[PDB]
Amino acid sequence: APPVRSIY
Amino acid sequence: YCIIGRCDVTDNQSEVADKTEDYLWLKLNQVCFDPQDRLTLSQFQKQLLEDYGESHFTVNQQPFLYFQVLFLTAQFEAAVAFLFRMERLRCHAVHVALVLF
Repeated sequence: APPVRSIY
Repeated sequence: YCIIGRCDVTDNQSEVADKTEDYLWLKLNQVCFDPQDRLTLSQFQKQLLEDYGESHFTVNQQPFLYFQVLFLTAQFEAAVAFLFRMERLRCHAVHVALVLF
């Protein structure tokens, strides 16, 4: 369950 | 502990690794080379795009996120073709292909 929120 | 011991590969430690780069980094510190609780680059690289393809990593309509996932896992051809389809990033995908060429 890896996140899809890019480091911003 | 399991970054030092490369254990509990299934547990994504989502409490601390909430970003995508934190996941990649969490796993590349867990990959192994030559049977239980063990992950290798081939499994990880295939496991990522086969099960969680573009669809999973492009729902936020952010293309580079997926590209970084493929490129930082040595899957250069996938990342090149993928990024070559974005009509706004054709230029960039051709050249990253030339460099690899």
